[PDB]
Amino acid sequence: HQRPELVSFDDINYNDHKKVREAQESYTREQFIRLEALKTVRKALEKCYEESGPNHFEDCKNLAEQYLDMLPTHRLQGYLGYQRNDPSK
Amino acid sequence: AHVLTKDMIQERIVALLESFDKVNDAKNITATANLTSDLGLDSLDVVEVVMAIEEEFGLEIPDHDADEIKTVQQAIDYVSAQPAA
Amino acid sequence: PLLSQEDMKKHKILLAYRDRCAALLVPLNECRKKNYYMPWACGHERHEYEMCEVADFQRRVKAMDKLKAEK
Amino acid sequence: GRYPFPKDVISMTGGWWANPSNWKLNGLFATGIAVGLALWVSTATLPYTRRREGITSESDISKWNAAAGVWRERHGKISTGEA
Amino acid sequence: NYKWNGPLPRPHVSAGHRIATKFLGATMFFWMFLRIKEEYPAMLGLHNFYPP
Amino acid sequence: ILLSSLYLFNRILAWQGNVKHFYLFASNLLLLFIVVLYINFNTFSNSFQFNFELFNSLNPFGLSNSDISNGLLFGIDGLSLTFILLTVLLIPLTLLGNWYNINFNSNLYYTLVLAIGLVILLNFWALDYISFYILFEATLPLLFILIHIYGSSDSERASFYVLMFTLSGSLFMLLSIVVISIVLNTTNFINHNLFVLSLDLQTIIWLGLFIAIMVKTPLFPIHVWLPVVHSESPLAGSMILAGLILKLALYAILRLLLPLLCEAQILYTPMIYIISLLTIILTSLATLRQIDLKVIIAYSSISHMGIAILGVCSNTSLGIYGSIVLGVAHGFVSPALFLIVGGILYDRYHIRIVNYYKGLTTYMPQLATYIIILSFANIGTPLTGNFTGEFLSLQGGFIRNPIIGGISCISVLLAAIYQLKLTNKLTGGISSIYMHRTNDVTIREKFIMNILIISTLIIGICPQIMYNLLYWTVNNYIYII
Amino acid sequence: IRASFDKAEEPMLGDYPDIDPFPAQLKNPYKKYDDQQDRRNLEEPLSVNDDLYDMWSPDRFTHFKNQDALKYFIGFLTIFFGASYVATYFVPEKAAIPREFPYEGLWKESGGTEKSKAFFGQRS
Ligand SMILES: CCCCCCCCCCCCCCCCCC(=O)OC[C@H](COP(=O)(O)OCCN)OC(=O)CCCCCCCCCCCCCCCCC
Repeated sequence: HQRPELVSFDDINYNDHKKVREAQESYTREQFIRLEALKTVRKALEKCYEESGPNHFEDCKNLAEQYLDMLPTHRLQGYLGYQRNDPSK
Repeated sequence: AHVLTKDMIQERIVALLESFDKVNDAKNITATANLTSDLGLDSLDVVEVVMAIEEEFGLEIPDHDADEIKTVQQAIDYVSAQPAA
Repeated sequence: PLLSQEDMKKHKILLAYRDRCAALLVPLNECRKKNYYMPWACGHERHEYEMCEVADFQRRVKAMDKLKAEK
Repeated sequence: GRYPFPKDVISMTGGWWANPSNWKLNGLFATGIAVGLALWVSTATLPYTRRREGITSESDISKWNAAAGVWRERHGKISTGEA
Repeated sequence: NYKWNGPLPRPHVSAGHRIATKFLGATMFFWMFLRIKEEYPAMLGLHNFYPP
Repeated sequence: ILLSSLYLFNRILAWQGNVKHFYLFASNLLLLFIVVLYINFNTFSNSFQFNFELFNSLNPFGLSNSDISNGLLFGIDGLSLTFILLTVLLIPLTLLGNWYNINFNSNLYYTLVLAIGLVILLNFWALDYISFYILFEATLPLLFILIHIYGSSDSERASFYVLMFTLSGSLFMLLSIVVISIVLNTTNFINHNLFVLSLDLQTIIWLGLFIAIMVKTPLFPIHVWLPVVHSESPLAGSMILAGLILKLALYAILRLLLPLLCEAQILYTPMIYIISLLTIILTSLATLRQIDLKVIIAYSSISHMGIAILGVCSNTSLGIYGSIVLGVAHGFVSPALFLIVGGILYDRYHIRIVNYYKGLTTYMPQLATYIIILSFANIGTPLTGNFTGEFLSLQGGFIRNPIIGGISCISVLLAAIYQLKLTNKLTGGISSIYMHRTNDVTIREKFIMNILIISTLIIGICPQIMYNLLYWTVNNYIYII
Repeated sequence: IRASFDKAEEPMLGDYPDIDPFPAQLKNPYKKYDDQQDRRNLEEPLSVNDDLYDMWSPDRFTHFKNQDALKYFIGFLTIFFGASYVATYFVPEKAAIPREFPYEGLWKESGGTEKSKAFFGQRS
């Protein structure tokens, strides 16, 4: 199981293409990990609902709220926005 | 299923005409009798008769073919010409 | 007697059935589970729940009567 | 009743009043294949069958809701309508 | 189809069809009688739930 | 090898006299070779893999092992591998679909068809703007000759359309590529997202690229050449033009436009959505009043391309995946429909007017079943790749702009209308009086149709099976801060 | 010739027969035709808009004129909806109070929170 080292756009020189490729892949892989976390929360929520029935409103409130909170922020976003823009300036 | 024969058609038409009250005579109805001449049926009466024929054999006569039948044999050959009747 | 919140949750009553009378609803549904919801069974439990609902509906009609009388 | 039809017209459905002379033998083959297929499907899909309720324990459900509350407190998360 | 423009014969209907009609109609009428007897009060509208 | 294989070609030609068996064998080997490449393709890497350079100054006739790159670059990532697989699946079928109906000067015909296929396949390998543009244009003279010599009655006008319209759009693309060349002094696709031009210059370069896209896709209102060219083309021409060549435009959007002109693309997206919605609605409605079978089938492709455009410009992963899946599924199903109308019916009756056709089910039940299946596949019945592509494209479009994508959802109905209106008349009613009974579909025709239907069904049941080549791609091009 | 859209094409023909169109559905089906189902004879001229008048075109209804049918359809909807709306006014009042629920309307059981009890919470 592979665990490539994480690289940031902010550190590298855009003329070493190996570092730029690694930074792009790092960004994409981190987004996919975030998607995995969202899927974990959603699966737990489905299990809670199916075992709670009429009292899911009480027993799954935290999971429902957290899934709805993470839905807008835990999707794929690409790397081009961050590599082509410098947030400091 | 059910299949009609030329003689069945003829017998039905003959009974039909026998039932009509405007006719001259019942005994004088032939296969080649003319309704206009022999039976003395009026202009509108032969229309009533064609309508009776179509109400009896369950078919639909157009205007152009209705007015063409003048004899009983003509009626029988027309009714035997039609597959669903 | 009004059921405990823990009891209401434990017997997994539907929300719209969680009233002052759900205490009778619990045995009725247990019998309707034992028998296969057949119409000839559960007569006593069914009737007891119906009578509790009679009382609740009567109290509400008297409430509406009082409200009408104010106007 | 019936009527003539072109004999060269070959359809997978058999065409007109298709009643092959050897249909009972062919039906025995077809029913054997049907039984084999149904039993294979019923057995192979058995491991993917489960009941809906009583598959996760109250411990897991309660602790997962607790952890989600922990997550929502680390972030600043009020509840719906809570304003 | 012997007779034309004449009175028709009594239709011939299978014994089994006559028996089945008897059973169906009898069961329907009997079931309706049973239900009317058993649910007369509630089904007609009686014992008003409002306080007197 | 090349010397020996040329000798083999020469001797086969001397003895058989027909080159087509050799071409079928070469294309089948090409498909097997691409499958072997896929076996050795690394999926856990967003870098181009099977790279090579041609016409370098140090080795003009060989491969470049030099420290200076001045030739033409080639290589593949997952996105290009997808379309390459589609291309090598389609080429042998376009050879086989004309196996018996080309009789005079057939060696030239098959040479043109195979050359066009090989040029498109190389186009998907191109790794820089100039190599891409060269292979993009090189198909035009081959298509001109093929349509002019082997097309139907109106094929002169058609050859001139297929040359002139595509040249017209390509020259504005050429302006854009020249501007990129002189402003950046680089032209390759490996690092072109590292160059950030000023927003104004971006806005200008985008226009040339998008005019070329508008003619090649095609989009409203510069679409009117495609029905003519499809209608008058011989069958292999139509199959290549609908299954492969139109996909080059979608590929061009992903490869040439989005990585380089990101900010300008954001600015221009509402205009794209206007154009695509016009394409979908107006061309779908215009199809309802067509009387030529091949024209109707051709008009269908334009609306599906509009849906794909809406997906690919949605700035969402789902939209881009849907656009690619839709492209592939259309590449399966549209060549099958062209095979039915311009290969099976046209070879039996030599006419394309809709009034002549009615009630084919009586003598040709198998062809009617194929027609029904391909029609419901073409209008996006689920479990077909067409449904997956359209559904994901509409999801992305709706997210990008809820009103515009929501209105775009009417395409389901509109496509159903024109397609089922055609098939209703083709299969139902009493056998036509104007035509005599012919053979039902042959073994070769059934083989081609079966290949295409199985492909669309396999990606319709499990679209996820493409993801191992595309999961980098669905993130490589979206622009979110 | 008859309809506006067939008339609009009149400048668009030069040396094509200006055919007066008749809906194939309305041709009498007891005449004999080379294609009985389509009610067409061989070499019969086609109107420029023939696709809107052949047998496969949408069905045409003769009993009422289109305008009068529009009147009837709108009128039916108008009278039904207006009558229902008006009837809403002359309505009896109910006799029992809508029911209520412990715990301030079971606001906790329907999710709900102390800080947000108006969003979720019954009539109590
Ligand atoms: C007239 C139109 C304009 C013409 C301009 C362009 C003309 C190009 C002429 C076609 C020649 C290109 C195809 C042959 C080049 C590939 C040869 C090769 O060996 O590729 C090198 C690449 C890496 O190889 P290497 O670094 O040596 O390591 C090998 C380790 N075992 O090895 C690989 O990774 C394999 C690469 C496979 C590439 C697939 C090519 C598919 C098409 C091949 C024939 C196309 C013919 C087109 C003819 C019409 C003209 C366009």
